[PDB]
Amino acid sequence: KVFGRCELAAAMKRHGLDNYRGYSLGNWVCAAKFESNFNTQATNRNTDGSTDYGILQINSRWWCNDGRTPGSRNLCNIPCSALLSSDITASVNCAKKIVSDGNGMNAWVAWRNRCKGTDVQAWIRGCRL
Ligand SMILES: [Cl-]
Ligand SMILES: [Cl-]
Ligand SMILES: [Cl-]
Ligand SMILES: [Cl-]
Ligand SMILES: [Cl-]
Ligand SMILES: [Cl-]
Ligand SMILES: [Cl-]
Ligand SMILES: [Cl-]
Ligand code: NA
Repeated sequence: KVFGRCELAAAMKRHGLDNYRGYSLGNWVCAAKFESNFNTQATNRNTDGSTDYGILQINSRWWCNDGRTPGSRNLCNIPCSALLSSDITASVNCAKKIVSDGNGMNAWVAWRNRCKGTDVQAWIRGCRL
């Protein structure tokens, strides 16, 4: 599924991501925008052989099992395929663990490079939330 901007903001809020670990909803929408263009089916292979999955491009290196990332962990205890669902629950639950891991949303390099310190409120502006 390709989410609308306000549609995704509303799902993220429903799943308790708005201000999770102090990160406003705008931050999560911004990160999803640049990670996946809001497309739940986004996959991208990394140079190291790991793969990023879903709206927030969660990496098989640590967070999900895809059976093809040697020496990797599955800290969210999910198949990476669960992260491609039109239902964002698994992505949201796993992102909660990732953002709690010590570096906050810096875990998402695109968030650091494209969202951090910007007017992230723009990403939820006009949305009925
Ligand atoms: Cl947009
Ligand atoms: Cl915001
Ligand atoms: Cl596993
Ligand atoms: Cl693996
Ligand atoms: Cl593991
Ligand atoms: Cl699995
Ligand atoms: Cl959903
Ligand atoms: Cl933080
Ligand atoms: Na893995």
